[PDB]
Amino acid sequence: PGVQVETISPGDGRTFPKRGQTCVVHYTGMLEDGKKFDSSRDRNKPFKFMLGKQEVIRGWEEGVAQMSVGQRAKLTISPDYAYGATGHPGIIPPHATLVFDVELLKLE
Ligand SMILES: CO[C@H]1C[C@@H](C)C/C(C)=C/[C@@H](CC(C)=O)C(=O)C[C@H](O)[C@@H](C)[C@@H](/C(C)=C/[C@@H]2CC[C@@H](O)[C@H](OC)C2)OC(=O)[C@@H]2CCCCN2C(=O)C(=O)[C@]2(O)O[C@H]1[C@@H](OC)C[C@H]2C
Ligand SMILES: [Cl-]
Ligand SMILES: [Cl-]
Ligand code: NA
Repeated sequence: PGVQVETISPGDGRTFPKRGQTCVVHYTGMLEDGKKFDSSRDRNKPFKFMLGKQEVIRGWEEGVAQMSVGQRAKLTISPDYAYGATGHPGIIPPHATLVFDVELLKLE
């Protein structure tokens, strides 16, 4: 599948992201073996995005939509729902499944 969502700690079970809302998160991005390539946590600054604008990889678009506010989850994202056969220069190899540890902090 494009994304698999595995819950680390539950959310509110009620408030799920909608178009027009700003999702505020912390994340750590890694390969399937846990090797870290990026983290907002390390910058002590949350990351913000919105649905429906093609501004995040599709695995986030579909994974975070399945999370409720407060939830922490592991999103395992297939290459086609991330950087595909190309990868990301300097950061992620070709054909890489990505794992993001994401905390959905709030909707604004
Ligand atoms: C430290 O910078 C990070 C981005 C951010 C914090 C800084 C901004 C606002 C940069 C601007 C620079 C700019 C010129 O606008 C930017 O790139 C914004 C953009 O929306 C990103 C937020 C988005 C992304 C790269 C979308 C692509 C847009 C093009 C489409 O074709 C692509 O489809 C395949 C998808 O990121 C994502 O979807 C995913 C999921 C959310 C968390 C980040 N993501 C990751 O994969 C990471 O962990 C990664 O390390 O995060 C860093 C990132 O640098 C560029 C490389 C990637 C590997
Ligand atoms: Cl935003
Ligand atoms: Cl925006
Ligand atoms: Na943008």
